[PDB]
Amino acid sequence: QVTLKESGPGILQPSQTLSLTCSFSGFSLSTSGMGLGWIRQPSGKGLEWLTHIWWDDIKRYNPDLRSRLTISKDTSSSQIFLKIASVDTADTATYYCARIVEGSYSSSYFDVWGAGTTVTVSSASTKGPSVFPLAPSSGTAALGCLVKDYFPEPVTVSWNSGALTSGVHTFPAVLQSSGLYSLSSVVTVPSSSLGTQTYICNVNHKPSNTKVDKRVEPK
Amino acid sequence: DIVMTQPHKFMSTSVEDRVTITCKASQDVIFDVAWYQQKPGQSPKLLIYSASSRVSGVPDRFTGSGSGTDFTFTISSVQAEDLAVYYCQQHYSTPYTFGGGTTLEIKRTVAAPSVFIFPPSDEQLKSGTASVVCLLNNFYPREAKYQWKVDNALQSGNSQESVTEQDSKDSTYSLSSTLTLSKADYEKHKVYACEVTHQGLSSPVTKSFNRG
Repeated sequence: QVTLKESGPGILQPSQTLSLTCSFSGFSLSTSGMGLGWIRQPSGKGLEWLTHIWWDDIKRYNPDLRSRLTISKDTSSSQIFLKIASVDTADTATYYCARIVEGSYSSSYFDVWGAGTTVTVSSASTKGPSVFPLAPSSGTAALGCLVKDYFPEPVTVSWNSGALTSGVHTFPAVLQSSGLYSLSSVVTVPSSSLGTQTYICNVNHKPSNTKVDKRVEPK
Repeated sequence: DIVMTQPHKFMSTSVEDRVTITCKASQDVIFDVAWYQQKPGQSPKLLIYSASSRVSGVPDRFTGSGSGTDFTFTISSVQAEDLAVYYCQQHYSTPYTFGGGTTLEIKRTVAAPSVFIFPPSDEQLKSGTASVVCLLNNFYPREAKYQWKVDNALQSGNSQESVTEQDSKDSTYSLSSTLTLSKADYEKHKVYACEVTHQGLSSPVTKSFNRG
């Protein structure tokens, strides 16, 4: 019945200080053999331990980042906190709060993990996407939408307002050197549909409160 | 400082099969190694610690073994929900370090990529940029090779790609590449081509267009 819930600021600019909070129930950070700490994961990458704090206030830190990390507990409200100073784009990641425990042989394994909070570090401004058609050429046809130059993640893409789902691939976004994301969403359809069926990609970019509905037709 | 190495980013299995994932430590870590499972969209989940001790409630088909620098993780009969990323971790000494992960994928009949090329739209060209898109659709296995050729000249450094997760219904992958040129550079050339090779392809497949 252990629960950990991370909260953070979502988006930051380079050189700002990231402050994260983890609220926990279902155990006391005061009982022995118990700790609480932070582990991050950049999108599509692996895991990096950052720091944890034990029930007796012993603090451990990743040495490559000790000069920027600070961890602290407040038992009085069942919470721990992480500061990461002067962030840069490399600190973009999902940040998980995780309970570390001590066993009789060994210890430093994490037996409960929170759902994570996502942090993007960027000097980019919030910006809805431009949506360009990927027009079916002239069996099976493919068409799609290039969803370009937006910030931040995520966008969602549906087709014909949710009616078209089979054959849809909405690809992971890539980060362009401009600092803006770009992604494509494609769908394969019967060629015999191209003159009669209407195809519209519905792009939702909640960070900018933007919806784009773009009809894709042969050229 | 201690490097955990999982030699395979991907491993292929079939349901009910037996699969073993390995993990090599750069230094002796006694037998202080954990194993985490991470399903897409969710957070990691501890399955095994101290090399061989299972977590309460974790299904008995999961097993771990090893000592020193060599550790293994075994699934007795891969169930469909076991398709996920698996990470080892040494918990012998700070700093605690994770392996690069191993993605467990499902084997299926070879399917060649369906290739499509998309010229840039007029709407985008009016704004100053040209994005050319190559799609490689519904293929298996995951390893596929593509090349951008502009006027039969190899393009390098001006395209980004991404790949979907293995499809949950037909177990295929798809790949999307965007080549991005200035409207100026786009106009300097005639034939835009994407050329694909793959285990399912007897001979390379090329899709191309002529600008305008």
